[PDB]
Formats: sequence, structure tokens, C-alpha cells
Amino acid sequence: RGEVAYSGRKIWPQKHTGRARHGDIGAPIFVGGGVVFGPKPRDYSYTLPKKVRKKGLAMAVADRAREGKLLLVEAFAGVNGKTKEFLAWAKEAGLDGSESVLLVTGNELVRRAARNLPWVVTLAPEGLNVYDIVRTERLVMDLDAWEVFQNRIG
Amino acid sequence: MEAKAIARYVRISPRKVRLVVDLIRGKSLEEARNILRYTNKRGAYFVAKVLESAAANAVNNHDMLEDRLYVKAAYVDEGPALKRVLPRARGRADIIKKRTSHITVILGEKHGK
Amino acid sequence: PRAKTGVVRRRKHKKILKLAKGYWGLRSKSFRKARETLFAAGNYAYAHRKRRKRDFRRLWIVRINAACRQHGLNYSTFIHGLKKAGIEVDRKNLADLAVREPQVFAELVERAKAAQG
Amino acid sequence: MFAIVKTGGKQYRVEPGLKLRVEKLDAEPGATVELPVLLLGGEKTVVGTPVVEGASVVAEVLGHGRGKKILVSKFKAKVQYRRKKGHRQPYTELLIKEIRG
Amino acid sequence: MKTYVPKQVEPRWVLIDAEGKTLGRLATKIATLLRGKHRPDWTPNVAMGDFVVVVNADKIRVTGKKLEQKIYTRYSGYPGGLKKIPLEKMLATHPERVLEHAVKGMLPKGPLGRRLFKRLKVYAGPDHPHQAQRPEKL
Amino acid sequence: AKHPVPKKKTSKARRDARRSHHALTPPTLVPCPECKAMKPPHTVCPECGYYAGRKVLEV
RNA sequence: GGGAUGACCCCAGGCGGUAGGGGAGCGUUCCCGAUGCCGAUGAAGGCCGACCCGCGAGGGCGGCUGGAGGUAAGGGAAGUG
RNA sequence: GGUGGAGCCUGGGAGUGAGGGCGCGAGCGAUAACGUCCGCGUCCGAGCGCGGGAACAACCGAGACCGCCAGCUAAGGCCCC
RNA sequence: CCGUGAGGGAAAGGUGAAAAGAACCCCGGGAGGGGAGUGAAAUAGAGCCUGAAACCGUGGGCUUACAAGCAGUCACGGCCCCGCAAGGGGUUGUGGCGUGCCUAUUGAAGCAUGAGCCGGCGACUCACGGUCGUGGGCGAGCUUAAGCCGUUGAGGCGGAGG
Ligand SMILES: [Mg+2]
Ligand SMILES: [Mg+2]
Ligand SMILES: [Mg+2]
Ligand SMILES: [Mg+2]
Ligand SMILES: [Mg+2]
Ligand SMILES: [Mg+2]
Ligand SMILES: [Mg+2]
Ligand SMILES: [Mg+2]
Ligand SMILES: [Mg+2]
Ligand SMILES: [Mg+2]
Ligand SMILES: [Mg+2]
Ligand SMILES: [Mg+2]
Ligand SMILES: [Mg+2]
Ligand SMILES: [Mg+2]
Ligand SMILES: [Mg+2]
Ligand SMILES: [Mg+2]
Ligand SMILES: [Mg+2]
Ligand SMILES: [Mg+2]
Ligand SMILES: [Mg+2]
Ligand SMILES: [Mg+2]
Ligand SMILES: [Mg+2]
Ligand SMILES: [Mg+2]
Ligand SMILES: [Mg+2]
Ligand SMILES: [Mg+2]
Ligand SMILES: [Mg+2]
Ligand SMILES: [Mg+2]
Ligand SMILES: [Mg+2]
Ligand SMILES: [Mg+2]
Ligand SMILES: [Mg+2]
Ligand SMILES: [Mg+2]
Ligand SMILES: [Mg+2]
Ligand SMILES: [Mg+2]
Ligand SMILES: [Mg+2]
Ligand SMILES: [Mg+2]
Ligand SMILES: [Mg+2]
Ligand SMILES: [Mg+2]
Ligand SMILES: [Mg+2]
Ligand SMILES: [Mg+2]
Ligand SMILES: [Mg+2]
Ligand SMILES: [Mg+2]
Ligand SMILES: [Mg+2]
Ligand SMILES: [Mg+2]
Ligand SMILES: [Mg+2]
Ligand SMILES: [Mg+2]
Ligand SMILES: [Mg+2]
Ligand SMILES: [Mg+2]
Ligand SMILES: [Mg+2]
Ligand SMILES: [Mg+2]
Ligand SMILES: [Mg+2]
Ligand SMILES: [Mg+2]
Ligand SMILES: [Mg+2]
Ligand SMILES: [Mg+2]
Ligand SMILES: [Mg+2]
Ligand SMILES: [Mg+2]
Ligand SMILES: [Mg+2]
Ligand SMILES: [Mg+2]
Ligand SMILES: [Mg+2]
Ligand SMILES: [Mg+2]
Ligand SMILES: [Mg+2]
Ligand SMILES: [Mg+2]
Repeated sequence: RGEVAYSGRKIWPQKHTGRARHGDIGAPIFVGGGVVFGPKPRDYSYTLPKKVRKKGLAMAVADRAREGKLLLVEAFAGVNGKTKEFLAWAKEAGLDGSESVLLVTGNELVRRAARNLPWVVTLAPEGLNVYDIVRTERLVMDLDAWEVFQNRIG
Repeated sequence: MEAKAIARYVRISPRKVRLVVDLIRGKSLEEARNILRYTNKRGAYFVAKVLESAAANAVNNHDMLEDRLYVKAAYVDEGPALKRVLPRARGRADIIKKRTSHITVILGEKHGK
Repeated sequence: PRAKTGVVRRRKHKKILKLAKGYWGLRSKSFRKARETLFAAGNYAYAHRKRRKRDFRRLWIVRINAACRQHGLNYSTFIHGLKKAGIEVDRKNLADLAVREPQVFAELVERAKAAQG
Repeated sequence: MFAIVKTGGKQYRVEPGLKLRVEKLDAEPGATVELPVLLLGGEKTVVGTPVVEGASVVAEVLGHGRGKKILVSKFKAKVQYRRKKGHRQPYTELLIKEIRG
Repeated sequence: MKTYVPKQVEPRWVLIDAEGKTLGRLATKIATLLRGKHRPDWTPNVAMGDFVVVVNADKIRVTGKKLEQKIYTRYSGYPGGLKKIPLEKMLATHPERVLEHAVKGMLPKGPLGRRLFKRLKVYAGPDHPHQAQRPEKL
Repeated sequence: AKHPVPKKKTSKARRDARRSHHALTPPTLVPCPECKAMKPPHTVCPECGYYAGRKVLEV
């Protein structure tokens, strides 16, 4: 009510008018009035225990591994960013879009090639986060990315 | 069959015209013509005007013969009121409503072949 | 996110308005008046869904009496007879016999006055 | 014939081939219940005592149903006290077979 | 549940001689009769009692000093418009009124009750005008 | 805005019940004896002209 | 107490209620779920219903209207009745 | 003796700090007040839910979970209403 | 628009895919309509998407001029309407029973407060601390802040400090 473009002038005298008691057409009341406990800008971010983040990252992977739905790689025949090519190597690897795949690798060329696939979510190894591992069905890391992962688990 | 008319937004209060319209409901065209011809009300004029238009329709548009005709149905609905100021004493401004009516008359035929 | 009233209030209102169909004037056209009329009805029905049981304990008794009175005894006695003749069954409801089986009834009276004579 | 049986706390005037619903009997449609509980007969069997110890009426359970909903509304003025509950009395509909007396 | 409903039945008439009966004691019985609570067909919401012709009204018995002491009141909406008429005067004139008033104040008060009273014919007697049968009772 | 004011809003029934008498009554006419026309009794209408009775136009 | 943990069974008591405390739920807006799924063989909303579910807040299904959106389970926020 | 929505200990959330009628024991009063102030009790408050008392918060009866066109009672009643 | 002035300060968005925005004829002074015609739709016809409620009407069904009431409810009965039936829907003639809602109070139907009715707006939040409780992680320990590097809805590092 203190931020609307209205004047703080008392609208009508306090007594003897036959009307309700009011002040400035800027208080919660009155349509054009101000809003009571409305939203204000605010930061919804909190610091989560790093140990908890670590545990979860692993847990996320482990769990994916238990279903045998994990699959790390050494390299990619179809390298040199080009979907057609990735789609190629895809067959070979057992990926056909039946399942959504989280493909994490430090090779920008590969990254570029997958990416546009509706079923592919792509990340750089140092971007491995729990949310993504879970939103996808199958997880595909290269060995150089399985390391960064290691250098982060305890 | 039947022949409709309707005069929208006439500008005479409904209550006032519902009064003359009720006079002709059910009468024959010919008989209803004489009634609002000698009915001492401002309304008559309007009603007559729409009544006569429905008659002109029943013949020309759906050929029914100016004889058999009789007001099968007729009612007047309320249209948007015209709000106007009326200066009262002591500063007071009052809102007088100049009502408006949608007069409707529907005709039909009596005997047959 | 803002969560305006939207459609939730019209619905709750027209719900009550339906249970009010049939009520006089505004008690069936305005949510406030209807809402109030219902509170009362809600209560009467409950209150009455009991008097009913008594309203018939009543009826039956007025009849059983009227009927066994043409046989020479009153409701008091009759019931005492029965209750005493162990035939504690009849049940005011079923002593409607007085209307359907005037003989099966009469027999029941004899048995009643007998249990006392 | 015509009899007067006692079932489910109440007591009804049954007869040959008919019946309404009585309280909820823990039997099964695929069954037959006997209301040994019986008084009076068409030819006067007035249970000189509680029951007519020997007679009885036989009824086949058509099945079980759930009564029409009744609504119990409690309201207490100037106290913001309201309560709304819905009610359905379980019933077991019978079919009278014969009165063995 | 069993039905009960008697359904439209022709009403029976009844002739009574009040010769030496004391009203109030007589009146009560004409009432039960008027609403027919003496028959297993009794139904609260319907006029289904007997019709009752009372003859030999007047010459009605009353105990104590009720003559001269029993007063009938009547109020016109006007000021000082309360009239007091002792029993003797009512019998002396309008004698059937004594037995009607008595009975009337013994019937339920709504529309029905008001209608059962139309079912009660009182005469200064003897002899009446109804040859529509007439079982005499005591 | 002054002294006596109505205590309650008169209900729709009560309002309409009062107008039970506002119903209009048909004009009373009769056939003119000189021409085929309806007009009020004891009055000179245009149509005919009254066996001379200072009438409108006619050739 | 049964305990085959069957959260369903018999046994035993209890169940008026203001200020209040406590425990369960219904619905609204929005986010993940969504490059999904419903949708012109008709979205949302509206108007009806004597049917189905629920103790209740409601949730269904059906007819009419409407004419382009809607959004499961499972969770998350809050200008939420 | 007494297994009770008894008690005791620790902690979280209270609300309440205008009470009222009746009985009994005192004061005040004028042994006047639907008065006033304490004491025990009890109801109302929050049981303006039900029966009786003509009607009627607190008098007599009695503590309403829901249903029944069954039964026995309570106070109060049983000539008609 | 208001006020001399400083100054106060509104309301008001939506045809349709496309104007194809209704030639022309008929009643009328016009308005407005009825036909014709456009369109998938004209109760999309122009302050025109959808178009609720209050409110005003026309037609029909039941029902009312000896009755009396917080307007309902329980029970029968009549008439009308559904379905083969059982059963159900609408209305209400008698009978029984019945002191509005909120608020405030010891106590309200109260002749104490508030409300004409309807629709829409309308009130226990957020930040940082604190204290209990609780779901987890790690536990002789736990944890980072600013900031740095990364992403561009990816997270790491950072032990000052508590
Ligand atoms: Mg400004
Ligand atoms: Mg300001
Ligand atoms: Mg100031
Ligand atoms: Mg005022
Ligand atoms: Mg604003
Ligand atoms: Mg003036
Ligand atoms: Mg002036
Ligand atoms: Mg006005
Ligand atoms: Mg009884
Ligand atoms: Mg009894
Ligand atoms: Mg009350
Ligand atoms: Mg209170
Ligand atoms: Mg009306
Ligand atoms: Mg409780
Ligand atoms: Mg929004
Ligand atoms: Mg999405
Ligand atoms: Mg289609
Ligand atoms: Mg939406
Ligand atoms: Mg709010
Ligand atoms: Mg305790
Ligand atoms: Mg504590
Ligand atoms: Mg104090
Ligand atoms: Mg005090
Ligand atoms: Mg004090
Ligand atoms: Mg106390
Ligand atoms: Mg005190
Ligand atoms: Mg006390
Ligand atoms: Mg004293
Ligand atoms: Mg006192
Ligand atoms: Mg005293
Ligand atoms: Mg004090
Ligand atoms: Mg108490
Ligand atoms: Mg009490
Ligand atoms: Mg009271
Ligand atoms: Mg009492
Ligand atoms: Mg009482
Ligand atoms: Mg209890
Ligand atoms: Mg008894
Ligand atoms: Mg006793
Ligand atoms: Mg100026
Ligand atoms: Mg076309
Ligand atoms: Mg449209
Ligand atoms: Mg559109
Ligand atoms: Mg529109
Ligand atoms: Mg409307
Ligand atoms: Mg009508
Ligand atoms: Mg009279
Ligand atoms: Mg009449
Ligand atoms: Mg009634
Ligand atoms: Mg106050
Ligand atoms: Mg209080
Ligand atoms: Mg008043
Ligand atoms: Mg008041
Ligand atoms: Mg005050
Ligand atoms: Mg208030
Ligand atoms: Mg006022
Ligand atoms: Mg409102
Ligand atoms: Mg509103
Ligand atoms: Mg905090
Ligand atoms: Mg905290």
C-alpha cells in the first residue's frame, strides 16, 4: 500500500457522512488499492551439505548402474559433430531413442553431434549433477568423464 | 407458421408499454388495429408500428393472408437504460434512468383450408 | 504465483442454490438467504427423523385403543394383558391387525383380558 | 397363509411370495435364511409366549443393498458450529418362501 | 413398514339426546366423536369422524353455581368492548351456543378442527331435521 | 432522504400484487353507421363524416 | 489381541461442545514430470442431471453450450477457498 | 480397595484473567432488590441440543456418533385440546 | 473530470480464417426489424469470442380469496411428469414440530451491531535472528562466507570464520 501511485489524502472525513471510515485509496482495500502480503523478489537458494551432494551424485549413478543402465565408453567411432554420425555410433552402442540418454563427455565434437536428438541430454563431465542423471533413463559417460566423476566421489 | 417483428431500443419505459401490448395479445390483427388506434397512450404508436410490420411480413415474406392473422405472441423485454443526472437540492445529484424497451410481436393464422 | 478466486466460488454457491430449489423468494434465489434456510432444514430433518418414530408410537396407540375399546377394555389393560400373557410381541406397529384381521385381533384381546381374569 | 416374524430388531407381516428389505443379514445371496423368530399365523397361532416355538418362515436373500443417502446436518447458532454427514443404511432384501408352522 | 391409509369412506351420522347430561362431560365425547378417535381408521390429517346431531340442547345439566357464575366473554375491537354474559342468559337465549362453545373449545384449532365443527349440528330440541339415518348413542 | 422511509424492500410478490389493478381497459368503439369503420360512440370520426356533421375532405 | 503384519478380522470401552490444542484430508495458481500425454470424433469455462465414489470439502460419467486449449500418477512452491 | 481421556516428571501450543442463575453458610442492605461480596456445590456459560415445567440460559428429567414406520422407562402425566 | 492553486486523478482491451461488414426486396419518417445473401458458425451482425449471478419478461405444469407467518421440516393424500415395473421427479391440501445469519455478551428471535441483492477485490506473509520439534548427512566433529573457476536452468573450489 506504500508503493501504489496514489495520494495519502484521507478520502472523506472520519465522521458523519453515512459512509464507512476510510483514509487513502491506497490501502489493501479498494480495488485499485495495494496488495497485502504479496510476493517480493527473493533468493530461494540454500547451501546444501557438500557431503550430501557427493553421496547423492554417487547414489544417482550407482542406482543407474544397478539396472545395468549405465554404460561408459572409450571413444566414439562417429566423432566430428554430426548427428547422422552419432545416430550411427548410436546403433552400435545400443541406443536408438527407446530410452532417454544422459550423454556426458568432454568431447565437444561428440556433444555437438548428439545434442539435437530429442532423446539426448548432453553434458560436460564437470557438469555431472543428480537432477539430470535421474531425468534420463540411460547414462553414457566416456572414460575421461568417468574419471572426473571419480575425482569427485569419496 | 408465424411472422415476427421486434423494434429494438424504442426509448419508452417497459412497464409503460407492457401495458398496451397486453391489450392486443390474442386479438385478431384487424381487431388489434382498432384498439391501439383509440388507446390513449404514447405506447400505442410504437406497438402499432411493430404490429403493422409483422403483418407486412406475414404476407410478403411467408405469404399468410392478411385475414387469418392474429397476435399469437407479444411481449416487451428491457433494453439498456440511459442514465441521466437530475440536480437535486443541496448539491445532491440524482440518477434518473431513461429506460428503453425491445417490443416484439409475433403473428399467426386462425382457420384453415 | 497469484491464485485468484476464479471459478471456485460460483460453484460452491450454485451447489447450495440447488439444495434450495423450491424455497420461497430469495430463500431460493440468493446464496445468503438460501445458506440460512438450509441450516434450519438440516436441523429440522434431523430433529424430525426422530419425532417420526414417536409420531407413529402415537398413531398405532390411538388405533389399538379405539379398536380394542369396541371389545370392552382400554389400551392400558390390553397392553398389560398382552405384556402379562407373555405374548409380548404384537408391537404397536403390527397391532394394525385391528384394521386388517379384526378376528386375529379379537382373539388377542380375549387372551389379554384372560391373562387378567 | 400370513405370519408375523421378528428380524433385525423389528418385526414384519410376511406372506407367501414377496418381501421388502430388512436390516443387514450376514448371510449371502447364494443362501436361504430361516426366521425361526415368528408369531401369529393366518389361522391364529398367537405365540401364547414369546415365540411360537416350532413354526418359522423361510426366506431367500435376494442380495444386499445400500439405502438412499440421508443427510445429517447439525447447526448451532452464534457459535460457528456446522457438521455435514452423509448416511446410507445397509439393507438385505429378502423373498419370503413359505411359513412352516 | 405397513400401510394404514383408510381411503375415502362414507361418514356415519349420530343422534344424541342431551336431556339431562352435564356439558363438558358430554362435550368431550362429542369431540372424540367429531374427530373419530374411536375407530381404528383414525387418521390425523383427514376429517373422518362421525357427524353428530345433538338434540335437546338447552335443558343441559351443569353443577355448582355455574348459572350466574359461569361467564361467557366476547370482545369487540372497540374500547370498553368486553361483554360478560352469564350462563343463565345464554341458555335463556341462544341455548345451543352453550353446547357449541363448549365443544368448540375442545377441538384442535387449525383448519381441520375448524371443519370438524361444521360437522356438529346442535338443536334446542327435541326432534331434528336430518333423515340421513342417525344411530342414537349414549 | 427525509423522515418516513420504507422499512423493508417490498418483495416481488407484494409489489406485483399491488398492480393487480393497473391492467388497462380496451377503448370502447362501435361500427360507424355511414361507413365501415370503428370509432368511439357519441363522437364524429374522420372516416364517415356524420350525415353532414362538419366533416373532413371528400369528393 | 489376531500376530502367517492379512494395516483385515473378533474382544473391550469411548465418540455434546465455545476460547483453544492436536491429527487427517478436499479444492485453487504455478513448477518438475513435458521434445510426453489428452484435444476440431471438440480444450478451458458455462447450463443441466432423479446415476457412480467419498463421512465431508469433492472426484466421476452423461446431455446441451462452447470453439482452442488442457495437462496423470508422484512430488515441489504459494498473491490459495 | 480403586487400570481411569486417573495420576507424576520434562518440554512444545494455548486460551482465560467482565462471569451468571439455583441451594446452603456469613457480611452489607432495610434477613428489600433479576441487589452486593466472600465460602462449598451445581448447572448455564460452551448442553439457546432432547423431555417435563403453558411459553422460558441455568427448576425437575437427562449428558444428543449416524440410521429404524420396534421395545422399557425418567420427570410429568393418563376428561377434550 | 476536480480545485482558484500546490495538487488530485478515472473509466475504457477481444467480429471472423478472411470484411466475405449483409446488394436488393418488404413494413417504417428513422430507428429497428422480416426476407435474401456471406460464413464452418450470425443467439460470431458490429462496442459483435465465451457470455455466469442479481434483475425484468412470455408460455406452460401444480397450487391458492376462513385463513395466522424465521416460510422450513416429518407424515400421509390429490394432480402432472418420467420408466415395462419397483421406483423416481415437480407441486402442495391437511396434520405434527419449529424464536433468521453474523457479532458482541452473564444472557439475543430479540425491540442490541452489521448486511438491499448479485458478481468480482478483500485480512496471520516475508527477511534475519532465537527456541523447541522433526526428515536426513557426518559425527570428536559439523559447516563455510565473501569471492574464484564452470555452466547459461551444471556445478565445483574457497577453512577467514562460527
Ligand atoms: Mg498521482
Ligand atoms: Mg503514501
Ligand atoms: Mg497527511
Ligand atoms: Mg446509511
Ligand atoms: Mg494495483
Ligand atoms: Mg430541484
Ligand atoms: Mg448549487
Ligand atoms: Mg434507485
Ligand atoms: Mg410407542
Ligand atoms: Mg410405546
Ligand atoms: Mg436459534
Ligand atoms: Mg453464546
Ligand atoms: Mg411476479
Ligand atoms: Mg467432539
Ligand atoms: Mg496466471
Ligand atoms: Mg512442459
Ligand atoms: Mg468435426
Ligand atoms: Mg488454466
Ligand atoms: Mg489473500
Ligand atoms: Mg484431564
Ligand atoms: Mg504443557
Ligand atoms: Mg475479575
Ligand atoms: Mg461482574
Ligand atoms: Mg468484577
Ligand atoms: Mg463459577
Ligand atoms: Mg464471583
Ligand atoms: Mg456459582
Ligand atoms: Mg442476600
Ligand atoms: Mg447478581
Ligand atoms: Mg438474591
Ligand atoms: Mg469483585
Ligand atoms: Mg456443562
Ligand atoms: Mg437447557
Ligand atoms: Mg431460546
Ligand atoms: Mg427445557
Ligand atoms: Mg417445555
Ligand atoms: Mg455422549
Ligand atoms: Mg410402557
Ligand atoms: Mg413415575
Ligand atoms: Mg476549478
Ligand atoms: Mg449458409
Ligand atoms: Mg463465436
Ligand atoms: Mg477465437
Ligand atoms: Mg457475445
Ligand atoms: Mg440470465
Ligand atoms: Mg408465468
Ligand atoms: Mg370461521
Ligand atoms: Mg378455501
Ligand atoms: Mg407444515
Ligand atoms: Mg458490543
Ligand atoms: Mg463468553
Ligand atoms: Mg426485528
Ligand atoms: Mg437485529
Ligand atoms: Mg456496541
Ligand atoms: Mg456484525
Ligand atoms: Mg440499517
Ligand atoms: Mg456479495
Ligand atoms: Mg461476491
Ligand atoms: Mg528462521
Ligand atoms: Mg524455526
